[PDB]
Amino acid sequence: PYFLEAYRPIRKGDIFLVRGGMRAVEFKVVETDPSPYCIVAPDTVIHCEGEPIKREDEEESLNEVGYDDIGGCRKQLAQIKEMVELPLRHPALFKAIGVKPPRGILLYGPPGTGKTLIARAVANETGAFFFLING
Amino acid sequence: NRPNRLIVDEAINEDNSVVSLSQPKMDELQLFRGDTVLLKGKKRREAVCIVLSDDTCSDEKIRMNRVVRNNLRVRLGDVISIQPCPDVKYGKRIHVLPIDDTVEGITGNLFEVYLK
Ligand SMILES: Nc1ncnc2c1ncn2[C@@H]1O[C@H](COP(=O)(O)OP(=O)(O)OP(O)(O)=S)[C@@H](O)[C@H]1O
Ligand SMILES: [Mg+2]
Repeated sequence: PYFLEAYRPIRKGDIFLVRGGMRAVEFKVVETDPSPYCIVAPDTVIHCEGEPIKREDEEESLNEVGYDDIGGCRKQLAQIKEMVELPLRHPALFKAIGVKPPRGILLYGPPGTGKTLIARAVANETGAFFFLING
Repeated sequence: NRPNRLIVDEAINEDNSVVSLSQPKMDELQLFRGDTVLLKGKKRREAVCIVLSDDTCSDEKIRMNRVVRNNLRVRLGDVISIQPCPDVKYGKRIHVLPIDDTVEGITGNLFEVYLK
């Protein structure tokens, strides 16, 4: 049901994600005859045989947390992005301004509201080195 | 002994090259609001400024900026002799250099923004 009534333009060098069956699975387009890219037709044949291979050392996983896994707190997530995204994405450009950044943020709420989730998602979606300290 | 000996007071006029004196001291030295005086300080170093007038100034003191104060190797409470210098000479070539710890974020042009 993935390619049916889809006409998905694929290309050699793409990894796509299929959900269903209480499981998310990642496939990689290894070889196509119309290189590099082609639209999947009903004329196509898909040879899904072969052994599963490992991950390239630089390909990040879609199992880890991004902004999509967070729901219900759009305003606070936008406020944290406005606080933190500019001193991380542009370090040296902000260094030459003369403006002090924030240097400590305190998240609070009832237990179970997803604070570790928000911290890890803002960590991974900016490329910053994330160190964890547990009390 | 001499009426030109003065003690440093704080700065009110926020211009760098402006010193200030009181009214009867300037009337005793016969100056004007557009003159050019010279200040002698410690470690055989001097500074040239533009003298103006001030009514809130005290009797035997002088008001100057922290820039002029640090260019004379002088702190608050020291002594300075003032002398007139009518040698009005126009410059021809000015060669200046920036300091590295204050330019470590900026590059390229400095003449049009800062000095112009
Ligand atoms: N806003 C949310 N969106 C999506 N999943 C959430 C959200 N809040 C909680 N969850 C889920 O519930 C789990 C618990 O989140 P936690 O980060 O443990 O919350 P918490 O604030 O850390 O609770 P404590 O005080 O640390 S025990 C998460 O790992 C998610 O699976
Ligand atoms: Mg937690």
